Amino acid sequence: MEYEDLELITIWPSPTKNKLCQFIKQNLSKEHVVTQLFFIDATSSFPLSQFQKLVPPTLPENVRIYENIRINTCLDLEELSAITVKLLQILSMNKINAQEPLKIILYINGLEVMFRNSQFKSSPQRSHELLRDTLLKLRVMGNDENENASIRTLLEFPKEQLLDYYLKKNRIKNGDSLAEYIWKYYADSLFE
Amino acid sequence: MEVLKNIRIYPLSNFITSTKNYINLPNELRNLISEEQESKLGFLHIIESDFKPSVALQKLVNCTTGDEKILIIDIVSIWSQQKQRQHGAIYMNSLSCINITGLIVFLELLYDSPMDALRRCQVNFNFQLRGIVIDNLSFLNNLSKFEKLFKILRKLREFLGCWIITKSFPTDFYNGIENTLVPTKLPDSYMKGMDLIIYREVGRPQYRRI
Repeated sequence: MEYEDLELITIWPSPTKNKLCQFIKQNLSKEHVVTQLFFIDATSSFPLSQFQKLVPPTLPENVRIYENIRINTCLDLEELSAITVKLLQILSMNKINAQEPLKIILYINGLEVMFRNSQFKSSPQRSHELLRDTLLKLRVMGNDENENASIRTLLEFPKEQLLDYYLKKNRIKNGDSLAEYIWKYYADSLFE
Repeated sequence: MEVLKNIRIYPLSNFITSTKNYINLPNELRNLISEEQESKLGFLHIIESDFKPSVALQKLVNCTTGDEKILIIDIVSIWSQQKQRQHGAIYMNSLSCINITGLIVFLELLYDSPMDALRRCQVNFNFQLRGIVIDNLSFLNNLSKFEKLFKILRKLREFLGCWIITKSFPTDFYNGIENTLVPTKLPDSYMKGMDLIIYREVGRPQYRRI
């Protein structure tokens, strides 16, 4: 997938480490734009060894790439909300200080974990409301017409959390999983 | 005589002239309301499970001719996507209008000073505002705020003459992730305000009235 073809929020089920590396590589090497990756994860599971094999930091054409990848470990929806605030700050400042194009890829893995933790610390109502507010915010952010700075959001989920998707092709459950809920009510598309 | 003074004789024009716009149902939604009723439709609510607008809903909105425009309050960031924008529409897609508080503030300004409000949507005012669409009400929030929302939309219709179409998700949405929140969950005040409530259920898509 190329940045200019990304939807506001895209679900990516169970990407291989090599395909994720390839995605990062081809998108952050694009010329005449400044592309950044914010990798937000509940586990610190960025595939660093594989990334260094496929994108060696000793090759000059890759230095730029390592400069523009940002790592965060995010344990709950409150922290994700705060990260979203920081990203909005960056974007807003970039647009203001512009009145070169900045392209941000927000990649979130483990969102179902962050949700579960949040709804142990507070009500299901509170966590649904925080999830809602964050995702709707990210969509409006990604939808901004401003050319100088943009954001696109990718959500990684294990494929077992998206059976409703695979069933549509073509079990009893106790409600939707977070991934299915987002697939139905918040994401623009799902990419194999 | 009192009888003479109170005799009222109306020109036929009165019965076919109106300061208000009415919703034109696409054939997907005909055979639900009678003729007269479908000629008097001002508030329509649709309940449907799809995140993106169904075909019926899309056809309800591109009812645009010449200078007419529809204001779409795009809480969901779908209608106003670059690749989805239409000439017959004006869009409100803003961080100040994705919660019911900001929504109500925006509509209140639209009523008070339509120019000031429409400037927020990047709009040239050589257009009649034909309708307002709000998608999706399920993301809002309770009853007092929805009563307020309905009242402001009703005032907007009274003043500007626009029709109103809103959408919500079915009950499934309100069940929440893994049912932890446990045929739509909107206040009966709001719903009682509607002229027509459509429900789209789906192998195939049927549209029933409620």
